[PDB]
Amino acid sequence: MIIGYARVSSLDQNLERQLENLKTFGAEKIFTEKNRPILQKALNFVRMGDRFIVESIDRLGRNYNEVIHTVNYLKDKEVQLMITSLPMMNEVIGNPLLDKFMKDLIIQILAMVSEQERNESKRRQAQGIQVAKEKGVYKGRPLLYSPNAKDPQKRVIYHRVVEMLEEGQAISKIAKEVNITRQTVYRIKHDNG
Amino acid sequence: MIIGYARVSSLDQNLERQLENLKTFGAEKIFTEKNRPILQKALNFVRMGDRFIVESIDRLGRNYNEVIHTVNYLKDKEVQLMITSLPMMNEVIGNPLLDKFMKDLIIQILAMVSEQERNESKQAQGIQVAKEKGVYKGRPLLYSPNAKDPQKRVIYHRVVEMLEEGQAISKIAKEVNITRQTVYRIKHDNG
Amino acid sequence: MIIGYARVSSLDQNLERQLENLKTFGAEKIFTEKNRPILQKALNFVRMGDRFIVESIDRLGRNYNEVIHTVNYLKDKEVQLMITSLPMMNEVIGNPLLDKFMKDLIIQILAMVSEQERNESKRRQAQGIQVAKEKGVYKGRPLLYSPNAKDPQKRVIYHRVVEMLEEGQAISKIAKEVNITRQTVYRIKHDNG
Amino acid sequence: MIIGYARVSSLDQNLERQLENLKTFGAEKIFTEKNRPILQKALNFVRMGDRFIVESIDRLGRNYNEVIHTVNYLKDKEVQLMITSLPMMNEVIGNPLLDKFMKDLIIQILAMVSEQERNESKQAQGIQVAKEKGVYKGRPLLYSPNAKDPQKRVIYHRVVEMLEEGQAISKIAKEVNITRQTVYRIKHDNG
DNA sequence: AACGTATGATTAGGGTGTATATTAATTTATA
DNA sequence: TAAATTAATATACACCCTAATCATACGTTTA
DNA sequence: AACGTATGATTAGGGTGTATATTAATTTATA
DNA sequence: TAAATTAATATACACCCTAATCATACGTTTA
Repeated sequence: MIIGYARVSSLDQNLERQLENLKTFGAEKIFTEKNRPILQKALNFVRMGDRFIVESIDRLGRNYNEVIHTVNYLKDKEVQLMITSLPMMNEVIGNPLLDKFMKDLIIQILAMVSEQERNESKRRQAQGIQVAKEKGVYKGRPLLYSPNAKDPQKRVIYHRVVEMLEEGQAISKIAKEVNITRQTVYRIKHDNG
Repeated sequence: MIIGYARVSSLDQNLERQLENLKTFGAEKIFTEKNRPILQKALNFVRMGDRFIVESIDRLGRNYNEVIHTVNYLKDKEVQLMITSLPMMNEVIGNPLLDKFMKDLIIQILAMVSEQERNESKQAQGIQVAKEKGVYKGRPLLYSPNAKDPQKRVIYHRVVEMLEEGQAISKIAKEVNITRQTVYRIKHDNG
Repeated sequence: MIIGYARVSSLDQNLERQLENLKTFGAEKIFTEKNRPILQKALNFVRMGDRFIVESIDRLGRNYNEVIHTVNYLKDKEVQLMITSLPMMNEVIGNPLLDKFMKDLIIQILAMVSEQERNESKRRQAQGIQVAKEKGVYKGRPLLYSPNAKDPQKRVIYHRVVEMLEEGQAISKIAKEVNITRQTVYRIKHDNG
Repeated sequence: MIIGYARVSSLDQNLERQLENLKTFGAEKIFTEKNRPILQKALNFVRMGDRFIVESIDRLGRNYNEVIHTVNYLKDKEVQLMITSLPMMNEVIGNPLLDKFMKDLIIQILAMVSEQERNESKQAQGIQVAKEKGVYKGRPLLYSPNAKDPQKRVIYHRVVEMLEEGQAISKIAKEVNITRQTVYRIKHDNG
């Protein structure tokens, strides 16, 4: 049993035409939406063997995700899905594959879209990083002990290290006195000049 | 003639694999994107009878509306479109009648999604017919040439200069005591 | 009528002795504190002509400020105040004029004390400033436009001024362009080197 | 012999006025404080029979207990004490019986006030018989020699050094990323 | 018009104290 | 553990110092 | 013992995006 | 005034980059 479903788009307020359209494709019974509850009602009405007709994909849901649900539904209840606006929906519909086909493809595409958004986050991040990484921004860790250094205290330490170098102290002593690695002290040394 | 087209996603930098996968589907000749000009080149290369292969919808355009253009292009030049991840496309392929259909469908689905994502984040284009055709509403730019306080003006410029100089956002912000979000704003706006 | 008032100090818990002591000076009726409400009671009891006896100043209040109140009270109701611990206290109040006296002096002193704490604030402050002012710390206003300068933006401005100087632009133009005084620009000039 | 003693209060820097104000009461010889050593000097100068003049109680000591000492001293050496802002004292100094009395009284009043102000703010002296005669309670000094983290030790010292060098508190704080109160703590503790 | 140079006011960057509610680190009582 | 106890920190309130700047003005020299 | 010099791990100072509740500044509707 | 509307700011959440440092070890040279 052929079933239609219409719902006036706020940009396309005409109804009647839409209706006629539907019948023009066989719509025997037609639900009309005044949350879209009617829709659900219609979907519950149809069953294996019937054909559900609508003018355009978007009439199957307020957002893509929902469309998926809708289509899925029909797919399981094994109801033919027919969409008016599609050129040649007519000659093709008679193809043994087209149904299963159209249904799946729609789902796919759509899903391939959601998991594009669920990553819009990182994507733009990774996108930005890369751009930067190209500009030569990421430069590892900056000196932890040296003037300018973030933490003012380390600045103090840095200086004392130096002072202790001019004072001619011994590396080992410097290290222990400032709780630093020898290597590090050396770095401060061959760095000072 | 089977033709592939690859372009490394910033999140998926591997290339080689992508390549092989293309060949795995028949790609004889393969164009690689290093604006996406290569793409346009590949599209011009193909012609009635060939098959254009790609890994995923998005490789056909930076934004959906471009994809539409792409797909539409192929549809008219009558080139088979094949997407590595919507494998079933394989079937219908080879029956000139159904091929159109797919494209046609692919289009509608996308064209639709182009709203559900376009009617959500509403806009630096309304500042060319409201501020360039009258007087703009809301607070005025604090940092930009013209700006009331001359010093801000100076700052604005330095921000820019530092952008061309390719400096990092964070550094700019701190150097000018501004928010990143603001520097951003100065960025998008410059153009 | 001679009236005494006792209240055991937590450091001096003996009572009885204190009592005797009071009587030893004439206490006919004696109030004993077990907020110090009894005290207020006793104070209300006395009247012009009576003598209020206590062992020590502090028995007149929980803090100096209160003692003042107490004493002031007695002074107005014209009640003789006597304090035991004072050497020659009798020899003293055996004169009628040494009453007015003691009362006033106490008040004075005490007041001259509160008005010492009332300023303990500014005192230590002014005290500290001075020390510093001596150490040569206070150094006026530091440069507003120059590298290092507090506000990063002005730092930016400073530089641009310079740049515009090397670029050989004119003072006046610099000034207007950076919303600064000529004098100031000159300062930046006659400074750079 | 009438003797005065002046010392400019940091809140009342005028000197000269204070001086005359002393002479206005008879001050023949006047000692001026530039620890208060002059004061002690003046006190040693006076002899039974003389009168010691000062503007206000507080000029007799840095803290109350010292005043007591001062007053007591004068009381024994039998020197008249006369305080400028408690003018009514003049009415009586003549007679030595009322003189003692006043002092005696002045003492009690003060001795008293010495509690109402001593039993309120409850101490860097209990760290010489608890931490220098056992083990100290509470958190350990974070900045001080001995301190666990060696770097902290280094900082501590620099704070000190900067104190002797006579630097300003605020600067010290910022330079060592410490709180002012903390720097204070290091100050009072040093000695 | 810019430049060069003054002069009295206002000022922003720096200072001096004090005090309280929190969050550390330790030793020392319970349960 | 759960106290008890003392160090730091984070914040506020209150108000002090003083050379840079600002606002101004006024001859003189460059455009 | 220090010095001189390596080598693999961990890391702290720097980065990249995004998003929300507030507090600015303006123009533009009311009442 | 009271909206309405757009700029900045102040903060958080999420997670990426990478040369200094740390921890280590191991011959060699100074005390």
